[PDB]
Amino acid sequence: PMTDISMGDLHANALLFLNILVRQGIIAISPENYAKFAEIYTLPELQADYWGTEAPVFSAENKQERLEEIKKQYNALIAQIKIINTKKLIRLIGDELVDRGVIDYFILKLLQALYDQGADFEILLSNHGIEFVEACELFKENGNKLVAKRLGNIQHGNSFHALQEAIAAGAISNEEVLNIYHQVYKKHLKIISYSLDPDANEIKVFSHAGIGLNHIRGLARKFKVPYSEESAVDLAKTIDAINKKFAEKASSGEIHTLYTHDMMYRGYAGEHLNSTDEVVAATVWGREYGDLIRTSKKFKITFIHGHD
Repeated sequence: PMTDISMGDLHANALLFLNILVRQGIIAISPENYAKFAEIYTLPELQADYWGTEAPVFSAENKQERLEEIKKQYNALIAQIKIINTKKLIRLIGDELVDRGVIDYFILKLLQALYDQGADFEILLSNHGIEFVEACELFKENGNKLVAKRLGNIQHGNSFHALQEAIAAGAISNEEVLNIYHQVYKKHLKIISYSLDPDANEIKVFSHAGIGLNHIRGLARKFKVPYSEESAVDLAKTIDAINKKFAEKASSGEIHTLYTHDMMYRGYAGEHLNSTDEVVAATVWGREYGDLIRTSKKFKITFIHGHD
């Protein structure tokens, strides 16, 4: 009923996420419940780098009790949030999980409420989000635990560490997290996305990091779909095909097969990722994939992405 919502990198800040959803007319929440939400979000016992590296709650003898009381009240607030706009599209440019914010549980519950009440949203694949994907996809492999040791070496994921510790303390269940992963999170994931104006032969391409047409061509090759750039409409059709193949990988629990960990170390380090098999790593890290192509004579394009 207005322009698409495009959110910057949230860094797992659930209150920032809430604020945008309220200010953009997606959700209604009372002022008193908003204040309760902000209070829970900034509880000293949940803040890392406050009295130690760890949030105080995780060194407390009664950590389970503390976390249970926070969790039940948090979920009571979620249950009082109403989605009031199901037509406005919400695009998350990424970093909604596994990042500097307090705990991934908070944004996971928000995503679940958005989905359950019919909001339209999409999540652009990021290096942070990919660690959550891998942890969930390899849950059984890792002995029924959410872990991602090698990916955790290249980025700070306080909010995911807090999730792991809360699960270890018995306050949050693997089954709840995994249900949200499979039922909510993974089917709203896109590698790249777009807004298309067919009459103007113009397209806006959205991605977590800086890419060009060369990345999209590499992705079409990686997923074995035809690449066409004969028009803005044709490029949109190509992007649809790329995301359809990606969703099949999401469904089979095989997103983690689209990269190797050496690609992610070199991605973090800032290197070129020019080999065809590295194109997913090159896209999420915004690294060189051959010559960067940002103009076509056959249509107008603007690229929209986050920064670092």
